[PDB]
Amino acid sequence: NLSDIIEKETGKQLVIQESILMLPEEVEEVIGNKPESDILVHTAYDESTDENVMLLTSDAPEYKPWALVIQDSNGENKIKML
Amino acid sequence: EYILIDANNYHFKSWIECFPDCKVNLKLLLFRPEWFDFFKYVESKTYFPQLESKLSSYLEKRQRIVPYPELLFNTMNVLPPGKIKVVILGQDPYPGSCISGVPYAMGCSFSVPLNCPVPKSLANIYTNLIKFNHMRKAPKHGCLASWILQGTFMINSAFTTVLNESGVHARTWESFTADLIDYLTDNYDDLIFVAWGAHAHKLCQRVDPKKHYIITSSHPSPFSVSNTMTSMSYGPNPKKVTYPSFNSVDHFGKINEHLKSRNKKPIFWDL
Repeated sequence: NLSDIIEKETGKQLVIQESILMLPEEVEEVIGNKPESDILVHTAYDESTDENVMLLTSDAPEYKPWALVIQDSNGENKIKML
Repeated sequence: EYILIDANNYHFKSWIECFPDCKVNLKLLLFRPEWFDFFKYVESKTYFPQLESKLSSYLEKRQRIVPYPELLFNTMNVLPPGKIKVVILGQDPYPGSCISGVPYAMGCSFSVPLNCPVPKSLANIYTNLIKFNHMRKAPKHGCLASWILQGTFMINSAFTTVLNESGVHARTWESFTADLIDYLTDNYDDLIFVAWGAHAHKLCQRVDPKKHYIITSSHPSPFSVSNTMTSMSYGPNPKKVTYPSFNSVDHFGKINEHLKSRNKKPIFWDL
């Protein structure tokens, strides 16, 4: 379902290359708002706009979405909560 | 042969192809003999039959497990625990694949077979190598066999995941990986462990800072290559300590200088 959220939210047809389970305090420094769980960060890439797309969900098996971060070349990233 | 993999020439037995009965064995998958002493060890343990049982139950279900078995325990099957130098830990294997059906997962961390896309963690690694004069042109591929051979022990803290699903087999492979790391830190000596991210850090608390050298930073994922990582210390008396960001550390330029400072044939990284 993860590949589909990103399309609904951005129109980008993309697949998950990799993912990392990070910790709440470790997210709060990047997003500004602290999650209520571990956060799987799922990573994908768009060579059309050359930018990193990355979905922040709860940990397995629930995969409850939490946020969406879209980061350009220079490395600043737009944050949309979900 | 098993590490120099070309996805265009990718002809490996599947799980069910290598385990026609649902019952899964692990003695088969482990080739290099210099591991049996550990391996036989973990057979004496209790989680081990339950582990093969969980794996079987996944094939009973019937999951599309990756990496394929003949590449599971790969780094082990090509690094004898004696001619090892660096231990780099991956959290969870590459879950994706290719339209060809080849999994990114080649049974080791951060490495993908040839003619296969280079994920951005590995690309940010290449960026680092270039930044610190260890490489001129970032390669077109992500086959890290030339690193494994020279003694870089790259493994995933969870050896299996189900295809396209991420972080599914943690509490299954924890008991295996912890014993592996304990075996390494206890029996062997002057290894170099590299902590990329919080999870590998958690796993490097199990290590003996009197014996081994530990590089520590944030993770090469684009979410973190530029972010510090605040966690704890290594020693018995912990303090709240902030470790630097992946792009601010000479990860590979510390390994070689330490190995030379212990009179050890260094690691040629470039490709």
